[PDB]
Amino acid sequence: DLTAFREHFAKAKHIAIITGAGVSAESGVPTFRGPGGFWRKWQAQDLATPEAFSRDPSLVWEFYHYRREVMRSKMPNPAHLAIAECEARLGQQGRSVVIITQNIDELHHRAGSKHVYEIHGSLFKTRCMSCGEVKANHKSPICPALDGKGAPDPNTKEARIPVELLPRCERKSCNGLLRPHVVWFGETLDSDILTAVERELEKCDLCLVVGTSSIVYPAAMFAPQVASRGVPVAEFNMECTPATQKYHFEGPCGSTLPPALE
Amino acid sequence: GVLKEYGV
Ligand SMILES: [Zn+2]
Repeated sequence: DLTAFREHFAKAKHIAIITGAGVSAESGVPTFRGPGGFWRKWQAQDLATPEAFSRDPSLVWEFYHYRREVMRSKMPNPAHLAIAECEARLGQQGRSVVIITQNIDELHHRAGSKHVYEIHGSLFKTRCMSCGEVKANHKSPICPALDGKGAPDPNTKEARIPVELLPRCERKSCNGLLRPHVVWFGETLDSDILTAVERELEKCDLCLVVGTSSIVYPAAMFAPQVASRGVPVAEFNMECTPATQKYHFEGPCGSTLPPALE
Repeated sequence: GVLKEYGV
């Protein structure tokens, strides 16, 4: 019941919105997981690990160069926006809206969301292997050596770029090798971030889950902490609810969400 | 620290 939900919405003073790949998918962004998500011969799980980078940093960067560039043509969809405008509108009323996202495509920012927590990091940040510095970066290409590389055709030739010529740290005294500031498989989340998110979910009086499910990581870490306080939770995804069955609005976020937040 | 996707 939508009207029931809006009645909550009305009251809410601290709203938290958790977002999964459903929403980045709706903007036409590859997640490279499950059927027909390949990049050349591989899937994410193969390449998004520290072992792969250690072993073959050109190839991993080729992969991430691609993902960086495909973004130039993918725009935020209506869900992205509806949220961003929501935050803005409510901000002005002294209410609060915070986004917690597992996505790394920066689409929330491009839609104009401000209080965003990127818990898997971002494609457009680099961390230095040497000095550990995190710096924004949207350069295209990120470095010359990679220009027009990362083609996804299964029979593409490896670039096999010398590690010295991949993206390096600019502090000169440093010149460390950069990696994407993304959480890979087998890595821990940043605790500073998680402590924040915790604080935010402890304060929230309404929680949305969008393009993923409360039941699965990462929603699962938290929705429990909020639900157990008795706070309403509203899913917006395309997963199915069985006949006999807090709120759940089946359908593409692009469609379901903006009416909800109006 | 939390393994991502719970290590799975
Ligand atoms: Zn450095």
